[PDB]
Amino acid sequence: KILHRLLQDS
Amino acid sequence: ENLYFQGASLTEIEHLVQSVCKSYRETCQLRLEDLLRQRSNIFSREEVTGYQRKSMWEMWERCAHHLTEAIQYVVEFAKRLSGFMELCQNDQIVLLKAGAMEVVLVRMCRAYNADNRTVFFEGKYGGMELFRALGCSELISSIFDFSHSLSALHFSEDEIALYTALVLINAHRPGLQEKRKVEQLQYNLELAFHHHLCKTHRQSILAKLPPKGKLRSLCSQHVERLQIFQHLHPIVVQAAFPPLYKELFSGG
Ligand SMILES: CCS(=O)(=O)c1ccc(CC(=O)Nc2cc(-c3cccnc3OCc3ccccc3)cs2)cc1
Ligand code: NA
Repeated sequence: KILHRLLQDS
Repeated sequence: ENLYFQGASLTEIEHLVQSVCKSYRETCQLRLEDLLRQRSNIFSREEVTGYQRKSMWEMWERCAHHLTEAIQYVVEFAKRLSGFMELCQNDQIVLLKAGAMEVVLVRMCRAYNADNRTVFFEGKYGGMELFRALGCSELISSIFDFSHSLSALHFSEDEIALYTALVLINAHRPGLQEKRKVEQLQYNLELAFHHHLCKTHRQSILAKLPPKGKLRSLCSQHVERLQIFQHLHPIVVQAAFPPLYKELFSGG
């Protein structure tokens, strides 16, 4: 959940 | 997709050195000079006793939160590292799940004072006695010794940048789908670190670097101690541990 979100947040 | 997924020339390896070092300066969390200057700011006997009197669960929550704060900067380092975003989402998650903690432990040596065996924690420098309430003394002393052996190498910021980049891009991590793409990124980052050491007459540190199994032993120790804490206080982990920390070290 969190890791996917961090990687997607540009 | 990315130049470093193929064989790179000398000039491109030179660009990679500069790229890795730029990414690190932008995501190193605290500046080295700030950590060095704050070395005189050490917790008093009263303060150490205050941390030792904290409940186990209280100390576990604070340490997990601070560790999550550092990990977030490592995720930002990976995002800015050449080729990492060109990898698939599975492989990025695999690399960060296995390497984020390892990068934090390498980075931690900057905040470690070899002269008096102290680490920077919540504004001041404290010895390993500060972490006694956690009830994981072996692991705390293992992190202090690891910080000590890295501190003895007198790493430059550029050296930490290139070494940590290599810690993160490991083609041997279980679960990588595009193993060959990672293998090539690792080979170029390897060339970049070794090129910088060659250029700065620092190749003597290669034999002095810790074995890969040492960083793995520290990560395995951390996961094992967390599981012990989890059995004792499961609702503490469930309700007050950071979600990123739980996703990386307990399984979501
Ligand atoms: C890394 C980038 S930096 O800019 O060099 C930098 C930025 C910020 C700080 C301040 C900070 O967060 N201090 C911390 C020290 C420790 C720690 C140290 C030694 C042994 N055990 C530890 O706790 C382990 C533990 C135990 C249980 C759970 C989690 C974790 C954890 S957190 C330092 C350096
Ligand atoms: Na140090």
